[PDB]
Amino acid sequence: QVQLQESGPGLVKPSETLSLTCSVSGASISSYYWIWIRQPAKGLEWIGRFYTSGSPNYNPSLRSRVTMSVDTSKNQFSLKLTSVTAADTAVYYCAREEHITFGGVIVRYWGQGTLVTVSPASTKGPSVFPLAPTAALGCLVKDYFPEPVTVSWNSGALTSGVHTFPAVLQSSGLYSLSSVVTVPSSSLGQTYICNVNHKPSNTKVDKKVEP
Amino acid sequence: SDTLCIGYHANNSTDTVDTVLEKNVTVTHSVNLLEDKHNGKLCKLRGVAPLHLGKCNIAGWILGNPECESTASSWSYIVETPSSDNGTCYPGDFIDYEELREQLSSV
Amino acid sequence: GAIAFIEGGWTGMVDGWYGYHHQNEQGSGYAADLKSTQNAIDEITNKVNSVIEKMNTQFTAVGKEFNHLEKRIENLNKKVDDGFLDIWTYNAELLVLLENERTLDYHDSNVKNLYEKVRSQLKNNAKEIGNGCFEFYHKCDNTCMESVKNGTYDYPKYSEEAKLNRE
Amino acid sequence: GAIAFIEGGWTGMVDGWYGYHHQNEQGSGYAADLKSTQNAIDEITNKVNSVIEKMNTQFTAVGKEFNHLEKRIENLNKKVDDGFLDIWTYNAELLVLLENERTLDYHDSNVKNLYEKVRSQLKNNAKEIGNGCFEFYHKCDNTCMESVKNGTYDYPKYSEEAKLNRE
Amino acid sequence: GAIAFIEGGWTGMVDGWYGYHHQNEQGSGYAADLKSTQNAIDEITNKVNSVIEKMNTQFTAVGKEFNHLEKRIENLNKKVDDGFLDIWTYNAELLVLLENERTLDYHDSNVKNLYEKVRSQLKNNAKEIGNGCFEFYHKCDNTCMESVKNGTYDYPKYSEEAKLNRE
Amino acid sequence: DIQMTQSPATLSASVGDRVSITCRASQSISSWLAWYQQKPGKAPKLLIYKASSLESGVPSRFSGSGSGSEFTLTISSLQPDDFAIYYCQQYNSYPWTFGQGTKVEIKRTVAAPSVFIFPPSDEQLKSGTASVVCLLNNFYPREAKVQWKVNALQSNSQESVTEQDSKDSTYSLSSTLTLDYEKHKVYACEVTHQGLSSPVTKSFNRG
Amino acid sequence: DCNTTCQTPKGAINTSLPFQNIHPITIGKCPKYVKSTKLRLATGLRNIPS
Ligand SMILES: *[C@@H]1O[C@H](CO)[C@@H](O[C@@H]2O[C@H](CO)[C@@H](O)[C@H](O)[C@H]2NC(C)=O)[C@H](O)[C@H]1NC(C)=O
Ligand SMILES: *[C@@H]1O[C@H](CO)[C@@H](O)[C@H](O)[C@H]1NC(C)=O
Repeated sequence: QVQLQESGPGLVKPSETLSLTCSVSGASISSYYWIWIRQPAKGLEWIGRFYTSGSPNYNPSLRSRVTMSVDTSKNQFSLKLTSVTAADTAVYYCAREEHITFGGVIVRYWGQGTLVTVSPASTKGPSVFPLAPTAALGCLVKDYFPEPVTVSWNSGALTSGVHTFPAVLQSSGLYSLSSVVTVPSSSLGQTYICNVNHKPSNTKVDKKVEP
Repeated sequence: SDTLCIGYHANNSTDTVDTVLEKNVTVTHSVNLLEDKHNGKLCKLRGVAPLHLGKCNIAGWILGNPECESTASSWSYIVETPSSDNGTCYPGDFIDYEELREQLSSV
Repeated sequence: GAIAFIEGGWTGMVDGWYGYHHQNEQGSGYAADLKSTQNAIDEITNKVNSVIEKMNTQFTAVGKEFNHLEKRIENLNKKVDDGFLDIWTYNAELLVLLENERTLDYHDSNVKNLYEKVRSQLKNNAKEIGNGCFEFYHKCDNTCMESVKNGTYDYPKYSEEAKLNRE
Repeated sequence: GAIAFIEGGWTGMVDGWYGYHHQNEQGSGYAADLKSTQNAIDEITNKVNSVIEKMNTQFTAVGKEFNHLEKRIENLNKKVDDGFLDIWTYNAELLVLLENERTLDYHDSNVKNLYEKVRSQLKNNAKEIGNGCFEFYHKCDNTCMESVKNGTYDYPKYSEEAKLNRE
Repeated sequence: GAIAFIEGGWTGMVDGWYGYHHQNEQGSGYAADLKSTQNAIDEITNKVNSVIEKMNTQFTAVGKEFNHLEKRIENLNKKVDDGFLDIWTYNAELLVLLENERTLDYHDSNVKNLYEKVRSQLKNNAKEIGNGCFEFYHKCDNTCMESVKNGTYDYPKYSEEAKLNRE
Repeated sequence: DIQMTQSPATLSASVGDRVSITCRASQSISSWLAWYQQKPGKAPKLLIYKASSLESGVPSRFSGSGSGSEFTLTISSLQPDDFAIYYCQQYNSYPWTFGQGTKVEIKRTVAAPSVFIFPPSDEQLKSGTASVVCLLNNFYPREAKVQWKVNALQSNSQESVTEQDSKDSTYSLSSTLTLDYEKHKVYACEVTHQGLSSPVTKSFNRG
Repeated sequence: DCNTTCQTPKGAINTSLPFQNIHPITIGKCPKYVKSTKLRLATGLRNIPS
């Protein structure tokens, strides 16, 4: 076990640089090779590799616009992608390249993944409406940009029977999505609240669903 | 100033192997050829389950000892327990017991 | 005898069994040699897989049961089990001891040949300082450093610049 | 690593396992080295004959017959036949795999030593062009070419003529 | 191939397996190299002790007795004794033949590496006269002769004195 | 530089079937190939490295075969948790390249969808847009027709499907109708699915 | 309800490797019994971090 987390803007307008950062907990960042991989919503593509000491190697299809670096003071590593386009919209992962084994060198540990959108469009904040009611009920997370939005129920307590749908792009150029839950019609006497969080708009917002 | 070296890999590995010239040689990477672990169960051999007689032995089962009133169409091998005592309740000599045993062991 | 004139190994070199460390104006780093590593691993697995996969065993039930009047075949059975035990134990121990010697020799052999291939090209342009390292008389950039690694290094085109520092 | 810096082998060299190809004014041809070949063959036959002749077998009739009430010794007999089968099969496979490695190494070893003996004498009079070949700076006639083969080549008496072309 | 370019061995060198013979103004004598000898002996005993100590035998009474109506198990017993005899005989013969090859190679290997370590340091200050010997161009006293043995010999500080005699 | 060609691209097998995914390299790569399993909204995990070495932690129903130019991932007996996209990847040379993937869905028995209808929130009415939501909960297979009536058909609605349920191999489908709204009284949801004899119609009257 | 190809009175074993030290009495297509405690075949090289 060793943790890797991605952080970065989420939305970065055309022709600009894109920066990402990968915090590592559980291992030294000086003592390993590190790689970046992306995939468009299409297959996986290997971006490149960096080591503190040290010779990088970048994928030729991108090698001219990419740069990598390590930051030993904070155990972080970073990716810079100059002059972005539509093609560059992808989910980016950071991963640890293991010491050579009889395997030899493999990616065992990955990062959770961060989404990156290349649009001139402005960050828009979601609006959340209840879906009033074995019974079903839920929330409509409507009119936002860009993805993603987390949706929990009763602060992550209510796991079972939760269905959160993939967001759809509406004609206005914004995202909409619904998150529904199935609970006993005997058990409505119990309070039901949905927790919706869209980070790149800072829209932390909770909604109670009642009949 | 400008240098270049030739070298080899080292790691945190504590694994020792023996050679004919030298003992306790720590190596980077090694495999084990010796199976030293077992699951602690009596599994199905070739997908076919064994015949487990419980408190009985073969004599007890085959003759129909009254304690053995609790068999499949086939089996891969037979299982007795060290305590398996219910065999021939009336005393006497079981002719070719061991041969019948070898001959009933898989069906 | 290349592993233990090169006393130690590099925990810094993470991406291969064999490789190089360099230093110039542009900078310094460990760089693994994949092709020698790839072969070594491909040949060594073939070795490990030969010791293992070659063992094609017959279906046996080792156990046997005899009565109080068959003590002799009992002991014949036991002699069979114990004779095979002894043969296998001995052979397995030695097979390990001998192939382990060869593996380690092989690894030494590869390093040696890597260092020898380098020394063969550089000739007079560099000084053998011991400890497996070459100290260049001239300036060797990354490109120059690359050509050596993939064995295309051009001796003459630095020697006059190296002759200056040789004196 | 001499067989596969010398990529290939010579179907043109018909009269030995190891040898030489030359070129001068007088002409060019493959010439086998009998003495290295003779030894290699004499030592390798001794090797083959050791694996074979050492097998001195006892007179055995492997077959046995038991009745419907002797199933246990039947299976004891079968255990003996199958245990020996397994031991021999395994050992025979490995013996081959291991001696084959060494044979091929030996052959590589001999070539290497042949090329090294040549390089040792010639020193500066010739250029190592890779591909196992020496390119002479001076004129080397058949006689000169002979002395190298039987290792009596005289370095100094060509170096001044070779120094002219070196520059 | 170092034992039998160095044709023979020294009955004069009494205190080691490997070593040196020298000659200067101060005098001449055989001097053994303890450290290479000590290792060789320590590694070879480990080898001999592996072939021997690894044989951990089970308590057996090989003998058996059968009557005039048990001829078949008699011959089964004999098959067990003779099958093991054959396996052990074969394996023991080969184990010897193969480890003997390697031992002798090892010894050759060590000499070679000793001669190569010397040749590596001396470079141009001495002439390789064949027969394993170096003939110094300059005067090398006992102290100088010592540094070579323990591998600390300083090349430059004799070459100008050796350059005089080189011409 | 080294093309990885995987096959098939989609695959449906029942619980317990044997599944075979095939990968081909444009040039010889010996045994330097791995296999990953990427679950939805997750990092791809390692299953098999060096062509045929089972990752510590991984079930033995997974196996790898091949070397040189042809490679194969087998799942001897498929379980519902095996729903994912599977990727092969070479590490012979730089750059590392991956296959285009293979999506593996689990073929279970037909389950009819329980339908639910959901009127727009009054809160949403105050903003000047109206959304009507149909929910088809826990069914198989994925294919289904959802029709909207006002009792006239609509042309303005979007549908969204969950990924397969990793426990019991189900799907869920939402149909949104975005609308004007206060003009009509009857709003219905015509649900057509192979698990049902006749189409299910869940409706409501505004108020 | 496990499957095995080699059975021992105290447990079943995986037949990956050629040799085993669990028990001399086995049923099936079993690995050859030996009295060793380790049989470790080196794949890597000598680990000397100086
Ligand atoms: C079945 O086996 C059990 C125990 O293995 C027998 O019980 C014992 O029988 C002896 C002989 O009469 C008694 O002295 C002991 O008191 C009994 N021990 C126990 C634990 O009960 C039993 O008799 C056997 N029965 C048959 C029908 O064979
Ligand atoms: C082995 O046992 C399993 C139950 O774990 C069963 O599904 C199967 O039929 C058996 N045989 C096999 C997999 O060949």
